[PDB]
Formats: sequence, structure tokens, C-alpha cells
Amino acid sequence: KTHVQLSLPVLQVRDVLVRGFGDSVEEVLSEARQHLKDGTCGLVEVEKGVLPQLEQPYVFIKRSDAAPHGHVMVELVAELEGIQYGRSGETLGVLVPHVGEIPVAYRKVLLRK
Ligand SMILES: COC(=O)[C@H]1CCCC1=O
Repeated sequence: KTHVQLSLPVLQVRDVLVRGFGDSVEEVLSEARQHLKDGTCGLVEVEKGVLPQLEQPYVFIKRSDAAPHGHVMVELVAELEGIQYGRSGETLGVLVPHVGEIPVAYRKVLLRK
């Protein structure tokens, strides 16, 4: 399947134990996809002061279309020192590893895999 329905746990930035996926744009996109596939991926909603508390490169989910079965269609865009690799819509949040943090909510997405 080109798209996979996922329910992503929404985490508070201060709860996040593992604050990024790795050390290169290509590694963070790889790791983000593996965690999304393995159900070990969380989402942090981007507000004032969030991104400086997380590790670059960042992996964003961005809205890729204007929402089957409640699931917003999204794709991955990485960012490192103000340059983005990919082009998409509005940020739904920044992905991080999930290692058992308690979420505040769930974000239903259809991920272009
Ligand atoms: C069924 O596979 C999945 O869960 C997706 C996640 C991203 C890659 C993939 O195969």
C-alpha cells in the first residue's frame, strides 16, 4: 500500500526522552519511517519554544492534501539548519521516537509510505 492509516500519540515536548531520530537528514527520514512502520513514533505539536527543545535534523509531518476515514494525508519533510528536504503543506507536528511517554491525544494520519 502507498498509504498506511496511523494513530500517532501526541506527546508534550518536556516528556520526550529521545529528542530526534539521528544525525543526518537521510538518517532521520529513514528512522522516522521505520518507527512509523513499527508503531514506535510520537508527534509533538509545534508552538513557540518547542523546536529548540528538540534535536536537529527535525522530521515534520506536513498535510499533503485537503482526509479519508478521519485520517489527514501527510508526508515527511526533514529540516537541518533552516533547509527543508521535501516540499509539502502545513506542519501537523514534529516526529520523535516514542519510548512509552503518556500522550495527551492521538493524531489520525494517512502516511504516504
Ligand atoms: C505496513 O507498513 C507500515 O506500517 C508502513 C509504515 C511506513 C512504512 C510501512 O511499510
